[PDB]
Amino acid sequence: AMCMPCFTTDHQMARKCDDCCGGKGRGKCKGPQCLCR
Repeated sequence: AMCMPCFTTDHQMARKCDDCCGGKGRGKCKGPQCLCR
């Protein structure tokens, strides 16, 4: 499912999740999974 992991230890996890998912607002960190909308 996940584009990539979300690690809380990575303070830029939301930026990285958006990058994975194509840009601003496109990725959500849901616990340990980055999910694209």
